[PDB]
Amino acid sequence: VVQDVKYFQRVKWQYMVLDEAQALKSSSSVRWKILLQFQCRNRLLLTGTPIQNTMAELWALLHFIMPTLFDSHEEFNEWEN
Amino acid sequence: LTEEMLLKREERARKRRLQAARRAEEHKN
Amino acid sequence: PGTVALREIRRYQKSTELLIRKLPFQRLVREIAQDFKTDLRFQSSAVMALQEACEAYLVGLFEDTNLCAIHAKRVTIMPKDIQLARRIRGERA
Amino acid sequence: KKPHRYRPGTVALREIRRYQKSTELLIRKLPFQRLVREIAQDFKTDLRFQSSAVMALQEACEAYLVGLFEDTNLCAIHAKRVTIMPKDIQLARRIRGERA
Amino acid sequence: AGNAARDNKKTRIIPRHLQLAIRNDEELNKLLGRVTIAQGGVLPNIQAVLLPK
Amino acid sequence: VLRDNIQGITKPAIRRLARRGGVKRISGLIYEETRGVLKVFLENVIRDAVTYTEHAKRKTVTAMDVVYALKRQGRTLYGFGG
Amino acid sequence: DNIQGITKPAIRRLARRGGVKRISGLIYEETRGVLKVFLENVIRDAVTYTEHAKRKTVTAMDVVYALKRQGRTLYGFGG
DNA sequence: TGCCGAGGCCGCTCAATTGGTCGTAGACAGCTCTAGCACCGCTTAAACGCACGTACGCGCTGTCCCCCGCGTTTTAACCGCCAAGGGGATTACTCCCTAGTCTCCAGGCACGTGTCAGATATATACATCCTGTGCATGT
DNA sequence: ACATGCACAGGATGTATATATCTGACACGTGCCTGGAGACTAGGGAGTAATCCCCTTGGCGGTTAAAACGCGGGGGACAGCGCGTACGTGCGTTTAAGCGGTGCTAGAGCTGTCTACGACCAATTGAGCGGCCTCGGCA
Repeated sequence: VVQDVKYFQRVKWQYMVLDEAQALKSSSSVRWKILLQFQCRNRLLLTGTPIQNTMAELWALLHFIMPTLFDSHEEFNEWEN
Repeated sequence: LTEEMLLKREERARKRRLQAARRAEEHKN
Repeated sequence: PGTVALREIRRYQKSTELLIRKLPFQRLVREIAQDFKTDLRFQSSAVMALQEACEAYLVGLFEDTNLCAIHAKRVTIMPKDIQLARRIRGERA
Repeated sequence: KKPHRYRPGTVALREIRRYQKSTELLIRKLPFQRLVREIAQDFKTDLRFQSSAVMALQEACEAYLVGLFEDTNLCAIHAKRVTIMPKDIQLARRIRGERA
Repeated sequence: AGNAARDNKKTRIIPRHLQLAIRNDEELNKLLGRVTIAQGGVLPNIQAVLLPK
Repeated sequence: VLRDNIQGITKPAIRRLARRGGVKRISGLIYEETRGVLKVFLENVIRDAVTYTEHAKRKTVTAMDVVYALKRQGRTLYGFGG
Repeated sequence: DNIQGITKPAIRRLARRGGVKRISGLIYEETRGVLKVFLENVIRDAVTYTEHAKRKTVTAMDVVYALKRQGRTLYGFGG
């Protein structure tokens, strides 16, 4: 996917299904930086145990699923509380 | 005069898809 | 860009084959010759001896042109360079 | 006369129009007439020269240098210089098959 | 040429091995400046300006 | 038929000859002048080979008539014989 | 000393017959090297001819033959 | 004066190029000529190559005198070296073709034998020609 | 007033006639291999569109050669010695020439492989994650 980006952009895919999606947890990655930006109508994450790390890695999976309301890490630190 | 150009068009139109599909059927196993 | 061009240079300098297509060059020989005389015949090997000499002449021209271009530091080549190579090797003026 | 001191790098052209016109040999005879002997004697000692042989050498060698310089002029102009510089001679002497 | 063949992992001489010998040796090269070895190709050479970095 | 069959010199062949000559990038100005320079070389080799063939009264050019052209042009060739 | 007999202004004169406008200061001695190796390559062949001819004055014919062989020929010395 | 952020280290992950093994077929050595025509023989075939000798004349070694080689300071044009622009050559794709293998036709020409005529080398006498030479002459 | 140009003498040079024959132009048989075109095949290439990156461009700036110029050494120009070069000359050694003898090296054959020519698989070296750790840092 990181090597063939423009060739996978060459089709209007309905679903980018994404297996074992804990692979996206690093927002620093070229993987996640590309994977936010593919044009498709819908997406799936199929995690064998999601998240389970520091807040930025929750944010990284969340923002891939939905871009809405995830505007900053500090608002996400507000959002038992 | 066009028939000798048309018979070349139809044979390459099948040969195009034929080789690609033949390679697909050899590949996927 | 420009990395695979170095791999092309390595590949064609490792190989030894004809770089021009035989049939187009075979026509070119006959098509030139037909106003030095009418209706020339050519032995099968003669077109190959012509093509070998022509490709060797062209490889030598590009070799000498490479030295012209890299003397002018430009890695890209133009007629601006070939017109030194012919003029200094001696085929013109 | 009238241009006098006009634009340094142009009494150069006043020199071209002297040496291109004239029949002279531009190396002094006596220094060259010794040097040809020094070049010869390493291979066979005690050689003489015909008084015409040294002139035949000089005239062929000055023509070879003049032709090399004019080819070197094209090497400078190709690199967008009017000054000849050592690398110009290296190009000419390689392409004419004298150094490779 | 036989050294060129050995170094090329061969023992039948072909025009390539002769060209490699003739263009590696400066003495043969300067003896053989006005001649083409048919189907021997050319000696492989990259200019220092074209090599990496 | 007869034509300007110098346009039988396909552009990849010129690129390959240049790449065998180790030049890395080849401007659009090169190709058609290089066709001219190649044609000018063939013209002399063919002129000369045709004249070696005229002494023999032949229509049939051999590898020898071109090798003899290449001898008089000082661009000799080994492998075809002569 | 003998090679410096190719005088510094002679380099300028020869290059000015050769049409060149200006000379870089490094040209001179390496150009004496080019003239030296050219002279040497013709003179050694001329001596090679003269030795076969038994003589030991280098003749205009000995150098004409060297220049003719090396394709740098001249006319006017009785070719 | 409590708490974290950005970045470096050490290590896996997976994808590019490369060196080595297996087999089938192009063109090798190895015969095996047959076959004839090259390479070697003895002498006699002549002259051209070869050695002394020395007349003869050009090349070194000192002329003697005006010009060129050598060196500096100066100067305005040039080349060393640079940043930044936008033209254009490389880039991958899907498009098409004609290059190449081959199977066969079928024709024009290159080649070799047999012939003979008319050409040139050799050899001599024929007969007129070009050169070294003294010193005249024209720009 | 010098390099080039004038006619005579000398001696051989080009020449004309001659004997003897083999070189080479020709018709014909020869019969190859080239010219030709089509069927078949799919690897290569044509043309377009993307966009990276390169050569050109205008420029700052230094420092270089040209430019102007003089000092003193050495290049350029004749007499004087003597050593090499061009022949003169007869000697004698060198290869050429007759055409057989017969050896091996030749075209072209056929032989069986069998190196090395394709084509496929299993190596070693490349940039991007992942968690740790510390240094640098703010409040």
